[PDB]
Amino acid sequence: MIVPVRCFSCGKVVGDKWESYLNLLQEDELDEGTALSRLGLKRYCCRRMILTHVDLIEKFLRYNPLEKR
Amino acid sequence: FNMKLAINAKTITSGLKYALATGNWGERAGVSQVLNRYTYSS
Amino acid sequence: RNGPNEHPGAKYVIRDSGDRIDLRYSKRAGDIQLQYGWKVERHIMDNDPVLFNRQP
Amino acid sequence: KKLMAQIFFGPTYYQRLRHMVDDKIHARARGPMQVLTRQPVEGRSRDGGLRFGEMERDCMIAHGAASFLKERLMEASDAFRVHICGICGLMTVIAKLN
Amino acid sequence: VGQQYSSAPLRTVKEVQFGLFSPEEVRAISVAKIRFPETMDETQTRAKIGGLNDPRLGSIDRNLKCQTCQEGMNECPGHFGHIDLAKPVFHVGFIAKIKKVCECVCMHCGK
Amino acid sequence: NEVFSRPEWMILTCLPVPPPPVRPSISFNESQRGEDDLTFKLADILKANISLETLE
Amino acid sequence: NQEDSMIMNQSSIDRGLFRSLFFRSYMDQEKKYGMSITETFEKPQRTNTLRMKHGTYDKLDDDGLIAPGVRVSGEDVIIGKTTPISPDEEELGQRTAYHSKRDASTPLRSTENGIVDQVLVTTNQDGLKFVKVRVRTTKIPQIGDKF
Amino acid sequence: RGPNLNIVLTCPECKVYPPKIVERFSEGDVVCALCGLVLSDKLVDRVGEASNPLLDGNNLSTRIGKGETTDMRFTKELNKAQGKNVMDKKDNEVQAAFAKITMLCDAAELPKIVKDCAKEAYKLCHDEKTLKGKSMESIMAASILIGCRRAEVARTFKEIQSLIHVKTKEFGKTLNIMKNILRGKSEDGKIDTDNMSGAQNLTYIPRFCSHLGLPMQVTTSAEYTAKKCKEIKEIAGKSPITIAVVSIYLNILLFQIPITAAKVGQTLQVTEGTIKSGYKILYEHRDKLVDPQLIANGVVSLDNLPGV
Amino acid sequence: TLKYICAECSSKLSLSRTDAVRCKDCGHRILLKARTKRLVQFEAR
Ligand SMILES: [Zn+2]
Ligand SMILES: [Zn+2]
Ligand SMILES: [Zn+2]
Ligand SMILES: [Zn+2]
Ligand SMILES: [Zn+2]
Repeated sequence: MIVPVRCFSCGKVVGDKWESYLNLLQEDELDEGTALSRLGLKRYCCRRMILTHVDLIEKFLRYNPLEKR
Repeated sequence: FNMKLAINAKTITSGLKYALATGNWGERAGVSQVLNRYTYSS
Repeated sequence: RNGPNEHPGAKYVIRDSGDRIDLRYSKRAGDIQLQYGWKVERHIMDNDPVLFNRQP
Repeated sequence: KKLMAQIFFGPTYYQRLRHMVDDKIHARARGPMQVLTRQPVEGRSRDGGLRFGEMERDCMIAHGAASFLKERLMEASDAFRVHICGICGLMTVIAKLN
Repeated sequence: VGQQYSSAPLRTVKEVQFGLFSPEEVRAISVAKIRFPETMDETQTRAKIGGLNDPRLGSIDRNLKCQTCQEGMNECPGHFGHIDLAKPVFHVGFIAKIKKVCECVCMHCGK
Repeated sequence: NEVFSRPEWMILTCLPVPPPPVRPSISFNESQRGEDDLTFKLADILKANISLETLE
Repeated sequence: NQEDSMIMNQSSIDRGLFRSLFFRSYMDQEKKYGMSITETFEKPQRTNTLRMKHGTYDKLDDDGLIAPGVRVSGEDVIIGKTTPISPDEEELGQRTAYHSKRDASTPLRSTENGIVDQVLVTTNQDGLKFVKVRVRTTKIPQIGDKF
Repeated sequence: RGPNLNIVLTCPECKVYPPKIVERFSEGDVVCALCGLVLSDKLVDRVGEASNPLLDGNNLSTRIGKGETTDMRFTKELNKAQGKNVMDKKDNEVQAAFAKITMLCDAAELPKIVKDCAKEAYKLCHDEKTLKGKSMESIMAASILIGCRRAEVARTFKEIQSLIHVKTKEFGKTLNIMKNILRGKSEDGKIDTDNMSGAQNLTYIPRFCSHLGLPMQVTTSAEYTAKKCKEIKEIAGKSPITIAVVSIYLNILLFQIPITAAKVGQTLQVTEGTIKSGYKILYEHRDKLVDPQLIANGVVSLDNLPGV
Repeated sequence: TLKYICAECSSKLSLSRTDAVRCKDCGHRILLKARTKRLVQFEAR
């Protein structure tokens, strides 16, 4: 749903690069591979972690909250 | 003569509800099944 | 003494009279004294023979 | 140490299926019996037992374990004591055991 | 716990002799005569005497004893009743056999 | 067989009634009572027999 | 990994490989048997309820329902319901004048456990009150799971 | 007045009476909680049919129908023979009455509980000396009204008459007789609560407002107005139907919903003159017939109520 | 009395055993029980 905190294979921290990856794709008009390389993800285990992630939390946030406060 | 008793809506309502709730297509089997929601492709 | 919650352990104790005692709810009176000819239903331990099957 | 052979290594798409061992594991030493046949109840959700079918009986017959077959069919399942008359084989003997 | 001790000798079934009940044997074996098509009395508290679930035929409850043997559900084997039919009726499983015997014997002297 | 099976016994005059164990009364929530199919058929037999007796 | 088996990385499992949420739903209704008998959601007590389950009723509230977010384990009762009984019926003794209700509660599955997620109370087409309770659990890969 | 035939489970070793007993369903055992001794083992937990011993009592019967192979002659003859039963004739009348009650309730779109209660009331009140000269239509209508009231979905006399063709005199007499019978059996052998009251005008307001298509806010305001309307002696004596209708009309004009009294009375079968007359009485106490929270929030004030 | 929340307008209500299951504000017939206010412990594994 949300970006994983750690890479499954090796344990590198990748949960702090989702916003940077999206910003590189949108504002900088960079390709996915170039953005992944620029973010410091060298091993394809982390490259797939960030490349194949699907952000379903954005869709889940479209529903009105069940409980208010 | 009372039309409310001459026409019984339960005939249509119960017939359709039964035929859809169960697979018995009367009053063939397995015409209606519970939709699979295990996954989107399913 | 180990009882039914620790392997190896026991679950029931059967006296020579045929009556069965559940070790659960029995610790209130303490450990039971065993006598010859009684039966202790104890957990299957290592090297116990068991029949292993696969259908059909 | 390096493996003598080289390993095919790469990403692959894998799926987790609905079958989990924790949802199938079940064992029974004793439990409830059905009202009709007074045999172990069916269904792992109700602490039911496993079926010792005709094929299992045939395999045990081939093995020659007559005592094991009898124990499975009697001690591990329904076992009932009835009183029969010597004149008529009918089990219509009223027994005031007390 | 197990079943209560019995003084009768313990034996093993060696032969099984099949046969058909005679009406006299049915009446003798029966412990009660069922003449009411109901199961419970007007109060729905206890089984009606002479009904289908007559207490003399046994018990299928863990809380009631059998009025015949005074034993629990796990010891009572069950006791048979009987219904005296108004007229004789054929046995559905023996109609063909009865027909063959009728064609084989005379229908006026039985020879 | 003269002793165990005569042709006259293939015709039923006295119908044995099995005990409740053969036809137990099941319960779903224990607040609703269910009766066995054998019990239903035996009740039908009794009603028909009483009707025939009263008629004849 | 012989005969169609596999070896999985325990570190990857710890980091969240092939982990899943399991939601299970239980439904219960207040049935009205005639004008005399009716069932109600309640927290049965040991002094007024007969044949109540051996589980623990500490988690129930005054309405006979567990609030969401509470943890439940095997044999725990999640929906507590009671129905009246007719007199002149004694079972295994233990039936005194104090007892006037009997339990009809819905217990959690013996082998399942988790945290109650969402409980909703409403009325069906017939106007009888019925409730739906959902329980969450986490399934982590094991040495028996299928992939 | 009969044999005991009762089994009581007690621990011989403990001797405590009453005993603490635990039913281990999973292990199929009944165990003493103090010493752990097992008292009874091998305890028990489609082949049968279910029945309700409250509407049918004890009556076991089976139908005859076609199978995978059957001849119509045998089915017809067997059904004919089964029909000519004297013992079963008595209960067939009750079964037919149940069938007609079911048809009426189903055509009325009433919940299952309503028709079940109606059948129970009919069975309880049937076969008595008091109800011997009254029409089955009146009996069924009275039973349906009693069931509707017992189910907290009480309907009105005119609403039930719209389906069952029975005049008011017979309907009321039968209803009173049935209520007396129910009270007598409740005492000798509960039955009634606050719902058994006659007026209960609060229950009608939601359905009338639904018929008129008003919003739930207007429905709640009308409920409050009707609840407070009983404090005026000049209106408390009026029929509950009129009280509810007048309250609904007052709230309709309070919220300025474009529905005229000519249509309100036409939809709820109430005279427009009666509606306006009741509005005249309630206008003198409009101040006590409006929700303080509503008037404070300002959705509407007392002003939006024309007075003649 | 116990606290519930409407399933549509998300209003907190205080319901008793006698009160009907219904939202007094909008009229919705579905209510979700309010989350328990007692802390629940979770392991970070
Ligand atoms: Zn990595
Ligand atoms: Zn004999
Ligand atoms: Zn007996
Ligand atoms: Zn004891
Ligand atoms: Zn709401």
